[PDB]
Amino acid sequence: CFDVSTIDDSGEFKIIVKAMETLGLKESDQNSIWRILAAILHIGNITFAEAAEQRTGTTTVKVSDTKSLAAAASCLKTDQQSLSIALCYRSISTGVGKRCEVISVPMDCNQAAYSR
Amino acid sequence: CFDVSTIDDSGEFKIIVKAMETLGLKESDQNSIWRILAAILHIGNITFAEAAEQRTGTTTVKVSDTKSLAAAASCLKTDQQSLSIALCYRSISTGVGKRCEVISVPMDCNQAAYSR
Amino acid sequence: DEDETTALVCDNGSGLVKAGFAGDDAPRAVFPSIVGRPRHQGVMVGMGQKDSYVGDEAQSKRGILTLKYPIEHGIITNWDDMEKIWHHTFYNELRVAPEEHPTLLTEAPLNPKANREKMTQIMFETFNVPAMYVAIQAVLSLYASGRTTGIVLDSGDGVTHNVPIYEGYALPHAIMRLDLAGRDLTDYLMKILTERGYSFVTTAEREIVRDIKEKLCYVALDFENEMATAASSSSLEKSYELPDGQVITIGNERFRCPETLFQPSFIGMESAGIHETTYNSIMKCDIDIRKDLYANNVMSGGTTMYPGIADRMQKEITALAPSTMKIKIIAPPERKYSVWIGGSILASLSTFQQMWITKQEYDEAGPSIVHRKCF
Amino acid sequence: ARKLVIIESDLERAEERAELSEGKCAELEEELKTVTNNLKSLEAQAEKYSQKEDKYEEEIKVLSDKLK
Amino acid sequence: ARKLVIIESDLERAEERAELSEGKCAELEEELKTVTNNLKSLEAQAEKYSQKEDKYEEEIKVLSDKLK
Amino acid sequence: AKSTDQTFLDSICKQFEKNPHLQSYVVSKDRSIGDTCFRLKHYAGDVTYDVRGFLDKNKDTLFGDLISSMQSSSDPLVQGLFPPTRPEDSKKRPETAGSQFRNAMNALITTLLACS
Ligand SMILES: Nc1ncnc2c1ncn2[C@@H]1O[C@H](COP(=O)(O)OP(=O)(O)O)[C@@H](O)[C@H]1O
Ligand SMILES: [Ca+2]
Repeated sequence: CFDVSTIDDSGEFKIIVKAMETLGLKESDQNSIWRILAAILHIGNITFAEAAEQRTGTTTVKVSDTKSLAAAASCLKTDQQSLSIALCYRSISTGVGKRCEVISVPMDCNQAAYSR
Repeated sequence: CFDVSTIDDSGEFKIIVKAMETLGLKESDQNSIWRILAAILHIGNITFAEAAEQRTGTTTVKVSDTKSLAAAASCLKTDQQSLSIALCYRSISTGVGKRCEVISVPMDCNQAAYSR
Repeated sequence: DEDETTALVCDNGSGLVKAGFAGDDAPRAVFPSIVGRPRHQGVMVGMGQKDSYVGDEAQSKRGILTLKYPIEHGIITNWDDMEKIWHHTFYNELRVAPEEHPTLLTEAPLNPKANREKMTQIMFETFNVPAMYVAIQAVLSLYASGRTTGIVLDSGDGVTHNVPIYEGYALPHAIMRLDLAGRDLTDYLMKILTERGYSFVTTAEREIVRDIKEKLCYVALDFENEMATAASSSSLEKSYELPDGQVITIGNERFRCPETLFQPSFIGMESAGIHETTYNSIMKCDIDIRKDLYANNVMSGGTTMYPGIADRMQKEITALAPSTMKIKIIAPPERKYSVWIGGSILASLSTFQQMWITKQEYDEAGPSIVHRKCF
Repeated sequence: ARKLVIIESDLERAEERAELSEGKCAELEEELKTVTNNLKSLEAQAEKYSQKEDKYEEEIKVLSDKLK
Repeated sequence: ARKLVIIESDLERAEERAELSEGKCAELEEELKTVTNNLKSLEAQAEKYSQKEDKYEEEIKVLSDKLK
Repeated sequence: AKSTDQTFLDSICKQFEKNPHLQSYVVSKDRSIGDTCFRLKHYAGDVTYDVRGFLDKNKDTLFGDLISSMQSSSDPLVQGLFPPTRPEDSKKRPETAGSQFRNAMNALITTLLACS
């Protein structure tokens, strides 16, 4: 669902803004807060177009909608490439001396959506 | 019987048409309704020319007048062949997983005309 | 409620457990009568194994299972496991409790007296069942098929019954019980397969025989004439790529095992074919009661579904038998489920009340209420 | 550094050719599943028809004898 | 240099699965044509068997009448 | 990972249904209990639950590999979501967030039973 019959969000905002300023959250601070949520929204526009690389059972993960995927990495201010390689492919090798990453291999979609 | 001495259907039609339009059944809708009855009429021109395949007691069902039989399947917009195989020969095998049809064998005429 | 009471229709044997919802025509819920353990040890922790695996759940994953068979055509090796077989019927498939609706079962004629009370005790004196009954196998198919005057030979998988019922029940007998159907053929194939480097030993794969059987196996029109025809590789050899990984061009393996039916000599019994015993049972009846029997023969069961079963009977009988009336064999569309078509009937009838057993009726006559009411 | 750019040019080519093949391969397998289903279906009917004519000719042979 | 190996290795995996898929896909495509031809052939025979047993049907019937 | 919700539900009915305050459709002969549902007695009232989610919903486990990529961010906002390692909540770190829930509520009662 999205819309609620009892709550009026559109008309409540400008009323909340006064309450936002009551505490001490000026527009300057408001904008800073909206970015955090925008980051979450950018993550929300990121799913996995079930990569059909594998032919039968298991399956890899590939992002056809790069527009949405790039939008997140753009606002997260991180390497889009490393982000896709590090997440889609988990790294493990922490021998006290403290890790050597990148070694991995793709996994099913359920686990991908789960880790997501 | 067919004709009635007290009722005049031929002269009543054009009078009913006005009543048909009174509610909201325009000619466009009228034609759509006549098809449903036409389907029933096509079923009405379908009997079973007692197939003389069996030599004595029991008997199968075969349609010599394919013209009439085809007319129905034509307006019903279904496979004439499957229609003859599925009806003349009943299917049963619904094991929850939900059925595997086609297994059957012919039956007497009385049951055929009854199921009809 | 209102105009709805809901009555279950069940018919168990040695091959399938046929069941449905209420007032149905054909069996809805069906599953193999199996219940084994884990020879393997369940991973034990990746589930405290238990559930022998049953229903369309055990047959799906056989291999691992140690399938044990309780009901070998009549005799029950053990009644303790039966409790966990009926725990799958009403609950898993039907999704209804036995403490709500009546129940209907089948009766194999001439069944051990101890079995009557044993079965009834499992319901009434444990799992509350308001009302139930155990109708007699064959008689049901008679009415559904629409026959008044017939000689019924109902044979699904368990045992063979030559029931000349065509007007009434409980007369001298003219009925027989033979352990030569279905599962008997399933065990015979593996025996002869050994002559061609094939050996389906245990039960798990023994079930596969049944699968391969009902898709090619047939009965020779005439073994003697088809012997010279064996030279031809068109009507005999039939390729069958086993869905596991093996090609078996069965040719003379299809009509060798079913031959056991007409030839009990292949299983060590003086008993003759099913067309000799037919004479044996008919001759013990009235003399002016035969002419109508030959006129109409009722052949029901899955054994009559095999290609080349009805035509052969019209060849051997006419040879040495009264030759005056028309000879005709009746084989309904689905002559196997003919029992369930008639089983659903009696369950949906109201006159059926003056026959079944009611909750209170049991306590009024004790455990002998069964043989006091039915017979 | 230059070789790192060249090696990528050949990677995308093999990925597409494999995906394009898998797309048709799956379609052919699905088609085969449908054809093989009707194949054995027609074979069953063909065997049945063959069984019918055999019984017919046998009965007809008898009718001819009785007719004479 | 290490990144190069990673991508270069992927090229080997991509090239391997491509030639393997295309190889089997081509074999499958060719097989479908053979199976399809067999379907059309068997279907034709079944049609001839169906129309034949239907001819014996009207034949065994008229003979039964003449016999009566 | 393979023991789905359904398998876990089975571990409850067998291990228990003997200890007070629990029922189902198998042990308790009552049609009111669906085959895909189970009964659970509270301090008084009775409630029937569904087994949808359970595992993946409760687990919420996120190990380094995926987190590490975010912790090493230069942006003050992103790294802000990952404070300088355990703020007054250290103990051991890796052991799912579902089990961590129990710990959060247990730490709550512990400080409730030490005051007036
Ligand atoms: N079309 C068929 N042709 C030959 N055998 C069949 C066919 N359909 C079912 N069967 C067989 O019939 C048997 C089941 O018949 P059924 O009457 O239900 O037995 P039971 O009542 O003894 O459990 C199984 O061995 C099955 O393989
Ligand atoms: Ca039967």
